[PDB]
This record gives sequence, structure tokens and C-alpha cells, in this order.
Amino acid sequence: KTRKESYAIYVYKVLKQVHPDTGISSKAMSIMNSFVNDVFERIAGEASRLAHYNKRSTITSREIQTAVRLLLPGELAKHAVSEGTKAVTKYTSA
Amino acid sequence: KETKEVYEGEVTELTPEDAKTISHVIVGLKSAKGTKTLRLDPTIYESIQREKVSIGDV
Amino acid sequence: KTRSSRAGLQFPVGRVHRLLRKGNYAERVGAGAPVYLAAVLEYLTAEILELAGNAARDNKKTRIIPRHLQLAVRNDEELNKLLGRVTIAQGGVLPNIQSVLLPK
Amino acid sequence: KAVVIDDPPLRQTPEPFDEQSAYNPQSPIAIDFGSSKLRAGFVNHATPTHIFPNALTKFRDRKLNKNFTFVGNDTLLDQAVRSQSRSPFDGPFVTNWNLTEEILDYTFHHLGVVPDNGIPNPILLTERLATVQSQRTNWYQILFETYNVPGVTFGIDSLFSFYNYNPSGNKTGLVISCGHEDTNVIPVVDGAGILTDAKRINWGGHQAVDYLNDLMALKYPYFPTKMSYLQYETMYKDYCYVSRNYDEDIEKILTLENLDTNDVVVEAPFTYDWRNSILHLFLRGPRPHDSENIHEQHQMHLNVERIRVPEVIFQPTMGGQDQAGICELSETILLKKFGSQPGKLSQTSIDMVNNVLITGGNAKVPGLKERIVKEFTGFLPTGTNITVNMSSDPSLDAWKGMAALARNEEQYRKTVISKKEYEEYGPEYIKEHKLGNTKYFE
Amino acid sequence: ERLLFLRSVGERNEIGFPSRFKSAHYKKPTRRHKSARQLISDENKRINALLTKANKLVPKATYFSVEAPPSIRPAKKYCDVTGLKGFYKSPTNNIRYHNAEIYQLIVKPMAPGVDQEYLKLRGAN
Repeated sequence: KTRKESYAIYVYKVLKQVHPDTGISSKAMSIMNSFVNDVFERIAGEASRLAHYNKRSTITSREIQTAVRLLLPGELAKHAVSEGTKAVTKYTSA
Repeated sequence: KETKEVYEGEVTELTPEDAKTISHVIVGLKSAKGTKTLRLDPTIYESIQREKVSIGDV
Repeated sequence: KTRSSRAGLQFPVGRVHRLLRKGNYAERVGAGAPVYLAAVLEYLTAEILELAGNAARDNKKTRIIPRHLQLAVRNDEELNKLLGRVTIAQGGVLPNIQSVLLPK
Repeated sequence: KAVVIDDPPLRQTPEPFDEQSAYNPQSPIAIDFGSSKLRAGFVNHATPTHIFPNALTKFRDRKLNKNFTFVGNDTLLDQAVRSQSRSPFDGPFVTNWNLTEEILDYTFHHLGVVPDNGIPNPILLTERLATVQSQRTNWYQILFETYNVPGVTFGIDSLFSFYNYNPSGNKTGLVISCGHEDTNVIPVVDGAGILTDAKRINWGGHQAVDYLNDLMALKYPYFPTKMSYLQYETMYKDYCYVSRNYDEDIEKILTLENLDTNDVVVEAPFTYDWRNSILHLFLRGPRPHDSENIHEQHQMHLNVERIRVPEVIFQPTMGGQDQAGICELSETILLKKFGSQPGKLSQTSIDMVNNVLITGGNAKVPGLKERIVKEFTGFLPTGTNITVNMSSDPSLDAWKGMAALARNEEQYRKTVISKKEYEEYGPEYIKEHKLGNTKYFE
Repeated sequence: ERLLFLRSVGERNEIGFPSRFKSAHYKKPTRRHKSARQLISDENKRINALLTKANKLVPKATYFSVEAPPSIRPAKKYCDVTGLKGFYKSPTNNIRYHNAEIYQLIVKPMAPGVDQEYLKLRGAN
């Protein structure tokens, strides 16, 4: 059959990791699949325009860093830039 | 009428030599006024191994 | 040996890199940008999965209905501004009745 | 009562020049190309005659439409011409070369020299340790083409001061130089500097005053008046000392019994109890803080940094340099090298202990000699006679070094390079002598 | 008088292109600025070229050989706020601190981006 692309198992077992005794339904998997590619194209576009506004021809951590510091209203960005910097330091550590 | 001779300080070098039977061990002790090297008999080396003495232990 | 495990993250980093290559955003892509995307994505779904979890134990249900994420997303102003313009299928209306509209 | 610092005052008179009738073409010229100051003069004189920082300005006048050039002490005449001073040293090396030519022209004009077809005097030059081939190549180019000098010789300033304080040229000792931008340890055997065991730590006076600058920027982020580099230099010079034991001094310097005596309050120039909170002790000392007083928020408080910034030399991990300390590097040199078993000092090590010399520009900080004597007594075996020699002014012993070297004509000819040797061997040539750099390979 | 004294200093130290000090023949070429950042890499490439030509010879005293080995003893931890003895390191932003109240009113409410030149002093960024 067709090889459909969906991150439903990823959200399913971070749900299982943080909530070990909680269930879920297939409409929920479709609904935050719509969430995560909605924000994926939204912030992929944002950085794109921005970098092009900056006249840079690439996408490193800097453009997306200012995009996620600028885009969403608050709080989640304050934890998000810290946890993303911590993620790229465990990447460069490895 | 007895005497008391005491060496105390931080271990900086614990180098034993054999010939499975250890012959002796050169032990270096360091305090705030300098350092002093010591040769030791293997029985005191066995007692040192009993006390779990490594490099840097006073 | 996977790069997501090397980054210590759970959301995949090769999948978003694949979607970034042929997604026609930039002709050159850095290494840390898909990791940063996966990090902010993991943070966003971690936050609303905590919200859906406390809504689920507020209603005392083992399965998160989308209505649970409606009153999870309408209980904070940050996602009331981030997802205020959005329209949700089978979302309902949060309980909100004006004091003047109530009798007596 | 708080003290107020300023810029150093400008010189009322300009720098005089020597008489041209006293010049002779047989006397050599001694120069010391230091990172902070320039020392120029003859050899027969022992006292200095020209000391000035290496700087130059291009003052464009509106009425005459002519770019005037002010060099060194001539830059210390007006505040605007002091602020536009430009050093030729970029990093630990030199990069712009024409500035070196015009400051050398200024020194030659102010030395009272009337030459013809270039300077007829051989020159005596100090150079940094492990100096890069490009700057010595350009040095050979400028002296052998621009100035037509007959001879040249080179060496390290630390070894030159060591030879100054050991004029026999055959002694064994351990020299330590704390320069403006680097700190060097050279073990010297039989009057010859063993440079394969030399060690360098990337810290000096410039990094220390930059540490003061960004430490004061970080401690008081809401300070309104930007204070200049000279204020940082002066309050580093006047209010800093080496602690005798940094582990024990740091656990009691925040108590109220020390902050009444060991806190310096520096006033900027312009036209729920606080006793139990160490923030108020760290920021505003043992006196209560009033935010409405105009003179109050123009104040530094130097309580921890006075013993913190000289400890970067002893522990470079504070300054971000992943290097061993001065005491640990000296332990490595003295206890495990030159045939010295750890725990059994060789005679080379014993001779190196009795001739420990501290020199350089950054030895002016008090408490350094007592601290290094305490560390040396700490790690050496008991009974070793430790001798540390410190000059009254260790910023001038290099000029005494080339003065004693060129006065000693017997060993002066072993280090000189003429025009003929350079012309037959090119710029790529290494003169292997005792008091200078060695070959890059074996 | 104030604006005329610097003219006297300039005309006293006035020198020109055909000065009496530099030599008669010049042959002065152009010169690139050649900042000190690329100089260490230039010497590294040069010494690598020399060792690779020798490989197709042990160095004695270079810039990269005199330079100090790192410390064998562990470095003492210190609080980045006060320069005191550091006991605790915050897990959110990785700054060592000495006691509770600097964690309360300095380490917690600090602005983002202050961390990078906070840790620049010890080079932990």
C-alpha cells in the first residue's frame, strides 16, 4: 500500500512517556497531526521570509531562533529557546 | 621513656615495586611546609591497601 | 546511531530534515535548524499534552476527546492568542454566560 | 569617604630631544619594542632617556588643511588627541607596519641624530618568544632597506633581564616574566635559555584590565557614565594585590570585619535588613544605600575583585584559559624535568631554585613575591633554600639587559647579524645563541 | 593659545617625505594589512607544510609547543555572580552560585542573553 507520512506514533509515545496511564483516539491523532504540520509550515515560512529579508541564503539556528522568539505570543517561547539551545548543545556534545 | 615519630600529610606518590611479592614502596607525603619522601616495608603497604589509601588522601 | 538519539531528542530529526530539503524553503540548510524545529515542536506538544492531561483528569476520562483540548486551549491566554483565529471542527463553546444576561 | 578617579593629567611640556653634537656613529642604539611602552636611547647611558607608550595620531587641522602627526608623549597634550591614540600592536604581534616606521622616525628625530644614507648605528632589539616568521622577515626588510643599519641582534626581554641580573652569563636560574599580554616561564641552564621547556600562559595586564572592564560592566549594568580604559588601568594599578591564600581569603572577605577596611569606593567624575544580605555587602559595601542620592549611584565598590583578578595568573580557569597555573607549570619544570626525579631534586634544579627571578611589566602588583615564595615552600622538598629576586622597577631591566650586553663586547659579537650575512642567507635565517630564539626544528 | 600650541608641536616635529633619516633608495612595495587572527593559522599551515614535506623531523620550539599544557589538578568551582565559592549550579541556565538569595533575585529573574557574557568570563558559553 501507500507509505503515508504521519508523526502520530511520536506524539503517541511522548503522551505515553509523560502520562503512562492515559488513552487516546484516532481523531485526536489526526487533529494534532493537523496542528504540527500547521505550525511546521508556518514557522518554516516565517524563517524563510526573514532570512530572505536579511538577504541570507541559508537556515541555521539563528534565523529560526529569532523566528521562534518573535512569532508565538509568550511563555512557550521562553521555555522553547532555552530547551532548543540545550538540545543543540547535546547534539554538538555528541 | 618512649618516643613518638609521626609523618602526616597528603599522599602525592604511591609507587610500589616487586621482586607478585612486593619488595617496598616509595611514599611521598606533602604538607604546607614542604614534602618528604619515604621508603616503606610491605606490611605497612598492606595496611595502606587495607585503609583504601589513594593519591591525594591525607 | 540515529541522529535524533545523538541529539537526545524524541521527535525525529531526519524526518524534518527530509521535509526541509524538498519543502522549498531555503536552498542551503544548516545542521542545527532541524534540531531546533524538533525541539520547539516537542515543547509545544509537551505543553498541550500536559494541558490535555489535566483536562482529562478534570473530566475524569482516560481518553482525551478533542473537547478536552478545547477547554485546555481556552484556559490560557497565550494559546487564546496563538489559536484564537483558528476554527476547530467539533469544538463547541466554552461555558461563558454574562452576569447581566442571567435573571435577577 | 569615597575617592574619585579621573584620567591621568596631560603633560604641560612636550618631550625634549637630545643635542645633535653629542651623537656619535660608533655607539649602538638600544630599542625595546614592548607591547605597552617604547624605550629608546644610547648604550653608554644607564638611566632612561625616552619612555613613552606606542601610539600615534593623525590630527587633521581645518585652517591649515594638513594632517599633523603626534607621537607618544606628544599625544599626551589634549584630551581629543589622547582619545584618538592608535597602538601598532594588534594582539600579541604587530600588523600595521607604516606606523612602526613613523614612530621609529620619531625616535630617530628625538635622539639627536644627524645621519647620512640611513642610520649608521647597529640596533639592539627585543622580540617575543617563538616569534612568527613574517614579522621578523618584515623587520629585516625595514631595517636592512629603510634605515641602512650595519648590524642587528635580537633576543627575549626576560632572558635579557636575567642576563642583566646575572652578568656572568653562565648562571642557572628560572625566570618568570609577566608581560602586558603574555606570561612566560623560561628555565635557564648555564646562562643559556632552555626554550624547549619554556611555557606561556595567555594572560597579561591587558587581559586583566579587560577583565576589570567587563566585570564592572556586569556588576553594574545600569551605570550611566561610561568610564575609559585609563580609569580601569589606574584602579587596577592602585587597588589590587595578590592574596596570600585564595582559598582562605575568599571565605572571610565578605564579613563586616573586613569590608570596613578592605573595601575601596571609587566615584565616577561628573558635573529585611541590609546587614544580613550579602548582595548589599557585595554591591554597596558595609554602608547603607540611598538610591535618591546623586553622588551615590556614581560609585564602584571593589571588595572581591582586588584579590580575584591577580588570581587568574595562578588559576587560568577563572579567565577562561584552559591552561595550568604558574605554580603548577613551575612544578612541572622543576620537579619532573632536567633530570630531576619527583622527590629527588637534581643539582640543576637546586641551582634553578636559588636564582628565581620575577620580571616584566605586571610584577608591580604587591604580594606576588610572598605568594610565589609560599607556593614554592609548599611544593618543594623541605630544607631547599628558595631565593626570589624582584627588581624595584621590573619594567626597565630589559634596557639594562641590552646595556650590559653591548657594554660586554666579548659576547656581543656572538649574537649580531650584519648586512652581509642577511644578504647571503636571506630573511630566512636563525642565529642560534644563548639569549634569543632558537630554530623552529631540530 | 590653546589652539595654537598644537601647531607649534606639529611644526616642531614636522617631517616630510624626503627626510634625512630613511635611506636614499626606497623600492617600497604595497603591503596587505594582515591582521593577527589569520597569522596563527598561517603559521599552522606553514608548519604543517614543513612536516608533510618532511614526511614524504621533530619540532623543537614553536608557538604551538611552548604553549601551556592544561591543568592536571581539578579547577576550583566559583560563583559567577559574586566571585565567591560556588556550591550550587542552576539547572535551567547553568550558572554556579554561592547561596540562596543570589539565586532568588539575580539568577532567577535575569534577562535572556545575559547568560552568554555572564559565562564568557570563564568561557563556558
